[PDB]
Amino acid sequence: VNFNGVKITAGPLSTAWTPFDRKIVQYAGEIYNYDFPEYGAGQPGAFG
Amino acid sequence: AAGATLKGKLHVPFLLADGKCTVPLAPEPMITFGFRSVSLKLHPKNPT
Repeated sequence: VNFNGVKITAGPLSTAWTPFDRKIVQYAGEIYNYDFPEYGAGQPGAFG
Repeated sequence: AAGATLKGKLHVPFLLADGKCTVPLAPEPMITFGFRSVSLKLHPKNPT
């Protein structure tokens, strides 16, 4: 950023933490964490 | 009444008789194997 003379290189964040895992599901405005099967490994009975 | 009431005999209809009735059949289970082991994923519709 550059507003007046000073420039501010805010960065990084000191941790790579996320509450979001690699695999995520979105539904009803709510984001669940769930290990869904990939496109083809959809077993009968469950998600997929 | 007083003297002797038993005059006759009726026949009861709609008696419990035999036949055949169409009962459901469960979904096909998923059968995974293992050494001395059988793993069964079961996904019913109604209690089984």
